[PDB]
Amino acid sequence: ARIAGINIPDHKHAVIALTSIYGVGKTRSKAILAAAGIAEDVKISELSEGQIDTLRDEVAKFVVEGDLRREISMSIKRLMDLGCYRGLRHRRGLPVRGQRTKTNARTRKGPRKP
Amino acid sequence: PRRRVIGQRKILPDPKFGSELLAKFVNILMVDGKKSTAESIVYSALETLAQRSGKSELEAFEVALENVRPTVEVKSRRVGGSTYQVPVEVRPVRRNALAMRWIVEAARKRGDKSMALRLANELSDAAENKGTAVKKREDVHRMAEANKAFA
Amino acid sequence: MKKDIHPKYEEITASCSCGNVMKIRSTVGHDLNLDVCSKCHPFFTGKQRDVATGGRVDRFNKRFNI
RNA sequence: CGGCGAGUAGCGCAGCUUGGUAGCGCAACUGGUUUGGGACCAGUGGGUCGGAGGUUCGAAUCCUCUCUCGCCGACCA
RNA sequence: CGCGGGGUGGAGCAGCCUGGUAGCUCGUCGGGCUCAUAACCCGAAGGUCGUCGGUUCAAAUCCGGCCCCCGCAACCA
RNA sequence: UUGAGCCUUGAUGUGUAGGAUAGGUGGGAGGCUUUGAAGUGUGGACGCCAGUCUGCAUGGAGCCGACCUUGAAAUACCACC
RNA sequence: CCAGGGCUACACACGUGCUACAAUGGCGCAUACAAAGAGAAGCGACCUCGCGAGAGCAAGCGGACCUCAUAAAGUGCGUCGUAGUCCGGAUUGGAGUCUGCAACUCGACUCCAUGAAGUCGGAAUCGCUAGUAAUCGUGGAUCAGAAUGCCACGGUGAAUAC
Repeated sequence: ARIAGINIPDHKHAVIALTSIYGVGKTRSKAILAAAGIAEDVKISELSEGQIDTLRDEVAKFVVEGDLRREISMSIKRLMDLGCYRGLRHRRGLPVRGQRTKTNARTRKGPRKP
Repeated sequence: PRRRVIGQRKILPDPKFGSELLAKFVNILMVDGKKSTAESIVYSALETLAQRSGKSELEAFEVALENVRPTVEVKSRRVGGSTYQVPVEVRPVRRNALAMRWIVEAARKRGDKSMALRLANELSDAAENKGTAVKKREDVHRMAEANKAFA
Repeated sequence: MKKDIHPKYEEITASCSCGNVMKIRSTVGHDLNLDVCSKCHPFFTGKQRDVATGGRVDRFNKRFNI
């Protein structure tokens, strides 16, 4: 379909198909389909048009793909221009939740190139 | 080892139909001590092969053993200077026990869906001896017969 | 135009979810069924969402509560 | 001096002829093996073509100019 | 201006005559081996044979052409 | 001793379909035999050892044409090679 | 003596682990079978509230009786269908709970969102002979809080030794 901007999976059940949107995982998607009155075991191909529309206003209640990314990136930019401790580690690129850096943190630091 | 020549174990027979040779086979298929998981695979693969083979379970199973059951294998023995490979005759208790190992490692490399489908495919095409499990047995007989000069 | 070198440019019907059913000419093939359109897009409210950036000291007053 | 011939990774050598992406060995570096070193196994990095300017869409290559170092002779009364 | 010959995985060799049934040696990888390296045995990946036409129930070999390398003997604008 | 040319009795080359050590087409579809047969014994020869052949002669006056499936016609007579 | 900071830094190298790369699995629902141990400025039912971590109320217990405490792999049924995928859970954002004078440096945990590397690992190298290896959970000490470590406990349970 085109749920909340993108959503073209098929052959998947609707709880898993809905999780393609940036902003919904397994438990938010269950909250969508419960409020839409849709069974979770249906594919998107077997969805009528009278069901796809009542998901679009249902998914519109949660901040999703478009305006979520600019929300998250501004909050990082709120920290990085604040000069705080978490913003300072966001600048250099290093783990910000207070975990070790002597041997680990390959995720923040990328590969060990030299 | 050095000293002890220990006698072997006491395997209890298979619960579906009493056979220690099938009961030894489910141990080689087992992992992490999960025997009920492995028995689920064996019975579901033996019945879906017994339909394809026509023969009933055990005789459909044991005919697929002789196509992977070897008879000679190489060992690396040193007596004079540098060491080479001598082909030795495989003792019979090991002989089918080595065959069961080659099957379940061939079925684990199989790119099918489930282990029941994988093992039944491997155990069937070994009854027509076309699988990779017989190709292990053919390639141990090639390097044994390449080294037939040592006896 | 030249003949026989262009795609089949026929008249189709486009129906959005907001109710705007419109008649266009396109090479979709027939019966395009939309979700959003010009009078369905949130260009009048949805553009202003993160423009409302929110406060920080009111969050403190939502935690001090006194 | 003239003529020819070189300059390429730390070193020694290819590629140039015949234009689009430069290899080779050693060395280096990281790991392994060993009590440790060497040796040996894996891995991996490094140059951007002496310099300058042209030609060309594009130059290590093609031209020219100096630079550096080779080789040849710079003779007859 | 003429006699016949060689061109075959990255690299080298047979099977050409007597037509069908593309094999080896090394180097690369994967095993086995060993305290480790070397060696060694098994299996595999890489070419449809310099190129263009012929016929037959089937050709990568045979039939001519055409190209490169020959090994020679030939050659008086 | 011996090539090489040459005269000539005589000799040669089953992929498979599937009886077929048969070179290409046929001419013509019957040669044949009691101026003593099919089947055989063997000395051999030949050999992808697949398979065919002939000679003291046993047997000793009958064997066998396209039929059989064949891409083909049958040293059953056959020409030139 | 005190406050604050450091012992937690981070171009990198090593050791020991944990979790993975999935279908012998994941997820959903239902359901079975342990041992050992701790507990009073402590363990904390039941009930109520909260999606949850938890909170409130609060019996009982210095304990074979009370609480921690529903063992989990298992087994049934459904789904997924070999995909970086319903695998994996790092990282990061937001919102919280608890402990404690205090959680910025620098705690654990929950919720929502995110969803990276990884598709079985070079040369090498380790452990293990039977209730062992492997795998699954539980408890304890230290401790206001803070373990994948340590020390214990049971569940399932091999292969092989010429």
